[PDB]
Amino acid sequence: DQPPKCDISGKEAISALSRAKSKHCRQEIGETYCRHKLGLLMPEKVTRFCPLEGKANKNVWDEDSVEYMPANPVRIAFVLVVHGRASRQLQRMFKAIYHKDHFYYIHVDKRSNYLHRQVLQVSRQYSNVRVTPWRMATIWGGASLLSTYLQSMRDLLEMTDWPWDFFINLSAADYPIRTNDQLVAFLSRYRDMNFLKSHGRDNARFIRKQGLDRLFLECDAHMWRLGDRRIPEGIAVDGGSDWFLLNRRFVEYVTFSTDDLVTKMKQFYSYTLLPAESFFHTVLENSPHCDTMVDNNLRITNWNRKLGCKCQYKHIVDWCGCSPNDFKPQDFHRFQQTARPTFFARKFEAVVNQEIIGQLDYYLYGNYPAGTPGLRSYWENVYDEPDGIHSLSDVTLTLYHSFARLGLRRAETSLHTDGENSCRYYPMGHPASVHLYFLADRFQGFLIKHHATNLAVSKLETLETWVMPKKVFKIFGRLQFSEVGTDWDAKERLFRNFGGLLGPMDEPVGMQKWGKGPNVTVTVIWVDPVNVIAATYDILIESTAEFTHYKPPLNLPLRPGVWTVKILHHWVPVAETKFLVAPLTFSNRQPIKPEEALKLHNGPLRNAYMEQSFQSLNPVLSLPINPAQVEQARRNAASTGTALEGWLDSLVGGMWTAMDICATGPTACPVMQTCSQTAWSSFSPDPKSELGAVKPDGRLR
Amino acid sequence: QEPEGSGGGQG
Ligand code: NA
Repeated sequence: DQPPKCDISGKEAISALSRAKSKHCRQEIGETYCRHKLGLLMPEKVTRFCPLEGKANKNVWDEDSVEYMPANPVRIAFVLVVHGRASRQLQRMFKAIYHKDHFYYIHVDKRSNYLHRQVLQVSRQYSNVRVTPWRMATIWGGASLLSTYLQSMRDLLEMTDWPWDFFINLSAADYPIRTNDQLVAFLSRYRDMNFLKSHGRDNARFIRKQGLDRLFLECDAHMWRLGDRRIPEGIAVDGGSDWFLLNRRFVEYVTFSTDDLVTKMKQFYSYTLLPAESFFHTVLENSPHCDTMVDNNLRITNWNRKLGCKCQYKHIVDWCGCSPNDFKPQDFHRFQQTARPTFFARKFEAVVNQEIIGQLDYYLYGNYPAGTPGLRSYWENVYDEPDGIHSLSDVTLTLYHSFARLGLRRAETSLHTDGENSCRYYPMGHPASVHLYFLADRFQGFLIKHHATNLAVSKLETLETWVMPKKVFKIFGRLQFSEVGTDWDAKERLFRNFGGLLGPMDEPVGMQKWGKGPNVTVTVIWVDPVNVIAATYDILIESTAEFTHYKPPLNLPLRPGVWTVKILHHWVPVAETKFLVAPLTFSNRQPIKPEEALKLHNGPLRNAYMEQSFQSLNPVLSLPINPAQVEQARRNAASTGTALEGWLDSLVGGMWTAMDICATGPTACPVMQTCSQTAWSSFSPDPKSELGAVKPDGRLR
Repeated sequence: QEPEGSGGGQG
């Protein structure tokens, strides 16, 4: 731990050094700060090459302009920067934008290995699709996103066999809102233009809100704020959206120019938050190409800052940021506007709302044939064996194992015979994959693929089980719904832990959904599995409130079992819901040992969930504490192995239902259907996301 | 319709 090369006195740098984890990161923080301290890191003045007195703002509107047929159509290089699990939606969007004359270059976040493997299958099928061999961890707001674009531009310019004319960036949450023919016709008419959208406000305020006057450093997948810095003199600084369309001539300039402007701006934006929202605007407006700028990025972005500005990236960057919302069906009319030209839109998420995606795709390229299956369903992989059980948690590993056993028990009881039961199985190994299953924008549960020995013939078989959670919400007031979960998304107003999977060390959150009406106050009560009252509080429901949520401070660990949450109005019952805190069978992915199970499953470290007690409420609410059940709960806390599995599966079976189970290959169970012939399996046909042979018109859709 | 820019200030 060597000291720094200079005295470090800035409050922001000392905070970053105290929070940094790796030695390599603390060292790089120190070097950056000390270089900036001596005035050797950032440029102070920059040459402006644009001959214009200010901005250009070229104009582009008649809807009939897009109907002509060009003799020399542009060929487009699409750069897809993607992450997450939504491979089937990316495949659907890729289908909509594909043409054999364009090119597709796909960067997958280093941390998204499952999605990368799925993208490799696409690049292997088509000669005009390639994947970036390098892969960065493009955190939100990171400096690395500009490095990604710049490197991808250099790569594309050196690909001599790909003669492209325009550069377009897209995420897995974008979708087209006009046909490929209309896009090509428009860009063929304006092929010497560049399309970037500016903020549209006071420029001095834009600089401060973006933190452009602050020095940032990306290290350990975090953006550290290290102090202040001056805006360079002599140039106009601008910015806005980091979704754009740039012609090849300007990309060449950015990549290969060695003039004062491009050199110093690449250094400046190496230490900048949200760099792609400002670097390309600032270079273009001050370069010799300034007179090619159109103040329109041809996108509709669904900004709703009342919901999207919650400083939800504070754990990733030393700043507050905002994000666009997902479109919903009521927004479809916004795609048909003709005020200005627009060809893409964001954001779309199939786990949030797929109906609007369907409306848009059929409006552009027509309905699928009658009888096409899976059009209203959605499947999303959330665990894939190649990534290993250590990428799961002890909670999800424990519960995925229990769901699989629940399916094997369904197989056994579904056969009615008086002889040997050829549907008895013994589980083998760990789950092979897990999918989320949605139907008509309603969550249906989990699909678990797993291996098991058919005991009658003594042969291994591969199966998929569908488990669905039991309904537990039970009601002229305003209350519409109530739910307990974790990872609450304040922008989309939903829990991202879709199944509500919880273990004893989780900190649950209670949510309520309200309809319109006069302001009211209600009482919330949390009850643990042996009727111990853990917390109570009132909350004001204002006449405009739509969602309320709160995370009570409950001492850990939580007693395992079925908890209850009650809502009252001046002692009058209103509604209640239930949730499961499951006991764990794994510890660091290993079978849990007695000493570990007893410390984790016997209730909080202290004898109480909060300092304040509520024992006086058990009689008023008719929640007597049974001495017998308390003793048994302590007995359960000490169990392991077989006894613990029976306790867990008893609890899961009371909150989840095994809806069906299928075999992926040959099977000896006579009542088992083949997965490819079901309507729900991840093996069943899903033509809207399937990619086949190129058609005579050069399309896949 | 709305302005662009994802930065929301220091906090
Ligand atoms: Na390829």
